Amino acid sequence: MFASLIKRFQFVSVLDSNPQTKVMSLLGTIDNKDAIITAEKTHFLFDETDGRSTPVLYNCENEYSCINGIQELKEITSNDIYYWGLSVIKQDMESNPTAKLNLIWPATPIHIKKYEQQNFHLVRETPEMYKRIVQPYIEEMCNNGRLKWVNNILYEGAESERVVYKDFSEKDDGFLILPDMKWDGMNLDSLYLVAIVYRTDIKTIRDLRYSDRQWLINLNNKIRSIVPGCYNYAVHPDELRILVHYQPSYYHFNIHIVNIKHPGLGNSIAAGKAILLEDIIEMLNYLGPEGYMNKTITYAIGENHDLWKRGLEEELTKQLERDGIPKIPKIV
Amino acid sequence: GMFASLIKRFQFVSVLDSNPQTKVMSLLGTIDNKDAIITAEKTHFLFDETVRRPTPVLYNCENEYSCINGIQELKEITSNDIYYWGLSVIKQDMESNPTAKLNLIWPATPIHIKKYEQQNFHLVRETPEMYKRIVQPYIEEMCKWVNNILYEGAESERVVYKDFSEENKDDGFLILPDMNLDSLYLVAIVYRTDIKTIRDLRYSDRQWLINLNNKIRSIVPGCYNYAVHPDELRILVHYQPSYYHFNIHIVNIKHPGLGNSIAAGKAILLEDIIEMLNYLGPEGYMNKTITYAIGENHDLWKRGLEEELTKQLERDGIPKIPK
Repeated sequence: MFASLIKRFQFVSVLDSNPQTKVMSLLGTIDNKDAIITAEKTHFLFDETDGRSTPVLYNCENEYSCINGIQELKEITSNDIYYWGLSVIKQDMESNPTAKLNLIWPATPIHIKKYEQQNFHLVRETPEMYKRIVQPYIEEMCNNGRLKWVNNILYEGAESERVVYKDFSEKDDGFLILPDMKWDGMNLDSLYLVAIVYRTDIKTIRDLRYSDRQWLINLNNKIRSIVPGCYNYAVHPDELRILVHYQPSYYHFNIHIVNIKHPGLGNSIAAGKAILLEDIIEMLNYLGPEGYMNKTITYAIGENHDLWKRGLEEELTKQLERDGIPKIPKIV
Repeated sequence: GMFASLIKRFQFVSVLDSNPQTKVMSLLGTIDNKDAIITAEKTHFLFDETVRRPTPVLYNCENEYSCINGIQELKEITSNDIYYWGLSVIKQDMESNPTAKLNLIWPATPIHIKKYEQQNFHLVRETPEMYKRIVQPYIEEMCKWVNNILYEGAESERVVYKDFSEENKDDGFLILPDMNLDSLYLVAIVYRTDIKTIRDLRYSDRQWLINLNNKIRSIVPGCYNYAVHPDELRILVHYQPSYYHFNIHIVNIKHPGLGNSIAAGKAILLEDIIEMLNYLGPEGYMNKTITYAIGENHDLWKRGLEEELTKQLERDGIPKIPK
C-alpha cells in the first residue's frame, strides 16, 4: 500500500529543508489530491547484540555497522593531520536503508500549513486567553477526522502488531504505548514512543487538575517500569525523556517517550514546546485546584497555526506593548 | 590512494559520539598504533541548482538525483488512516549523490579526542533536600574567569551590550555572543554575584527577572537592526548551568543547530522562571524539586546524584539493573 502511494506521488513544491538534521518535506499530489512526504536520512548503525543478557553498547563488528559498508572513498583534500573526503556506503532495505519516508494523503490544509516553513513566535498564553481563544478552537478541532488515527489505534487495532504495552479493562484509566510515527524503528539512539490514554476528557495539559496528579504519577511509573524491559534494558528508566506538548498537534492527551541520547527533532524535546511529565506532576502542587487552567503558559507558535490569526497574534502585540518593548520602526 | 589507504588501516577502538539528530558518528581508533578520529555524516538530500519561481519553498526536484528521485526500493513500516510511513533505499553515486562525508584526524591528539566525546545523560529528580545536602556544598567549593569578563574588560571588543550607570551596577548585565541570523546565540551575564544557579532566585527576584526579560527583548533586536524581533528570541536558563554565575541564554527561536542545549530537562524558559516564582513562595526555587538531565562527566554524578537516583527508582518501584 505504502509503496503504491509513493510511486504515484507528483511533486508540487518543497515545503521545507533542513540540512542540519537531514529532513525534507514535499508537497505533491496523489490522484489529484494534496499529499505531503517527509524524508529523513537514516542514522549510522551499530552492532545489534545469574542468566541475564546485557546489550553490547556501540560496537562495530557487523557487516553494516559504523563504516564497514563503505564501497567507495574519494578524498576532497587534506592538510596536516586532517583529511576530508566523501564515501559511498552499501545500502540495503533490511539492514541499512537510506532514508525514512512519511506520507500524509490526502493531506489537509492544517497539515500543509504545519509543514510549510514559517516564522515562529514565543507567545504568552494567560488563563483568560485560553478560555477566549483556544478552548473554542479545541472543541471545533476535535473532529472524528483529525483524531481518526488515535481512535484507529485505540479501538480498531491500527498498528496493533507494533503496540508494546496495553492496559485496558472495559475503563477510562488504561492506556497503550507503541512506536511513534517519528521513529524509524531501527536505531535505539532515536527511540521515540507515544503513550495514548483511553480517557477522553483531557485534551491538553490545560485540563489537568490537582486531582489528576496521582494518575499522572502512575503513568510516569508504568512507562519507566515497562519501556526498558521491552528493549532488553538497552535504554534505562532514567534514560527516557517523558514529556507532553503545548500546543499539541492533536487534541487528545498523548505522552512522548524519547531516548535521553536523542538531541531532538524539531521542537519535540525543546523548551517552549515540550514539558517534562515529572514537571507537570510537580507543578500541580503549586497551582490551584483547577491546576493548569490557572497557569500562564509561554510557548512557541508558528505563524501558520490557526490560533495565530485567531487571536494570539493580536494578543502578542498587546503583550509587547504592555511590556514596554519598542514597536519596531517601519524603516527597518 | 592515501586517504583510502588510511581508512582501511583504521582499527576501531570506541565510539566517541553518535548523534541521531544530525546523523553524525565519530569513532576513536588507531592507525599505526596512533590515535585517530573518523567522523561520518549523512549527506543531505539534494535539490536542483535552479528554481521554479522568483528560501526553500522555491527549490525544485527535476534532476536525476534530486529529492527522492533516486528511490530504488520501498518498505512499509505501518500506516493509520491518512498516514503511511516506511523506509526506502536510494541510488547512491560518488559524483552526484555520495552517501556520507568522511573526515580523518590522525594522528589525533588528546585535545582532539576530547571535544568529540559526547557524554551520556541521566534524568535525576533533585529535591530541595537533595540540593542542600548534595549540590549546595559543591557550589561553595567552587571558589574565576567570569570575573575577568565582568570587571577586567575581557572580550570587551566582543560585548554586544554592557550596562554602565551606577544605578544598575547590581541589577545590570552585559550580553555577548556564544563562541547567519537564524543562528543567533547570545549570553547575558548579570552583575549581581550572589546568584550562582536558579536555586538562588527568590520571590523578591521576580521583578528583577521581568526587567531583564524586558531589557533583553528591547535591546538585542536593535543590535541586529531589528532583523530579529523581540518575540523571536528563545530566552532561557540552564540547570544544571554551564557556569555557576547566573546567566541567560538568548537564542533565535529558529536556530537549526541546537539539540540538548535547548531541551526540556536542561533548558528552562526565562518566562517560566518568572511565572513559577508566583507559586514557589518566598524562597522560590529553593522549594522546587527540579527534574533534569545530568551528565556522567559532571562532578555531581559520582558525588551523590547517582546514588540518589538508584534509591528513587527503588522507592518508585521501577525495575533496574543493580550494582
